[PDB]
Amino acid sequence: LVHGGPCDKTSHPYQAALYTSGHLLCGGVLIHPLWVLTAAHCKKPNLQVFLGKHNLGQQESSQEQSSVVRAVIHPDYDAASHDQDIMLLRLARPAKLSELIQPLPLERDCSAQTTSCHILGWGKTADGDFPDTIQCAYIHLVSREECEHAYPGQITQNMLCAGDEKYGKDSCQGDSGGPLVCGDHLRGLVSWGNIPCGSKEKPGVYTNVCRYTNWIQKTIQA
Repeated sequence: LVHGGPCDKTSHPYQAALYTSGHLLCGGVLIHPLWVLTAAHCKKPNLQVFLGKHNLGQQESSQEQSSVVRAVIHPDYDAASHDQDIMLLRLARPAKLSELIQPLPLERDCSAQTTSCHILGWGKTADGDFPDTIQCAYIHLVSREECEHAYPGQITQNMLCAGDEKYGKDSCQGDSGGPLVCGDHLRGLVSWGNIPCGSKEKPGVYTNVCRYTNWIQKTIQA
């Protein structure tokens, strides 16, 4: 993510790192000891999940690694439009919760009043490189009508937009599937956005997690 800075060590216990072939692919969000939520476009064979991470290159006492035994892509995911960009990853064993590994509760209210949010991830930073330390930035939700104005014909009710008019703080490549946290609830998942990354003019676009309460509950409880 661009124009942010390193997160506080204790402030992101729900952040997941998704790896393939030993390298970062995407972010994700622990929402249940057995399940990580992420973007459908992060689907690849052989996903590996790391919980409790802060610095990717360090072997950290708090980290847990888990293979993914099932990846449930939303049935209505449309890769071409990025609509319904959400997927559930079943962990091979329940995460062992701690101060540094905790689920994040979902925002169930699509009309929730908190409009200032945090985004987090190990995606590309403003220098064009990938960071070792997880990055954080504070941004603000943008109305449907304003975001539709930025991306005509491309925004659905399953998307939520957020950005920063002053510095352009924004998610970027490698942040997909990571969390947009508003009022200490999961409000969105990093999905897509402008090229170059940077939200001064066009906001970042996030999967609208409040729309997926029923499917998530059904999938976890099966």
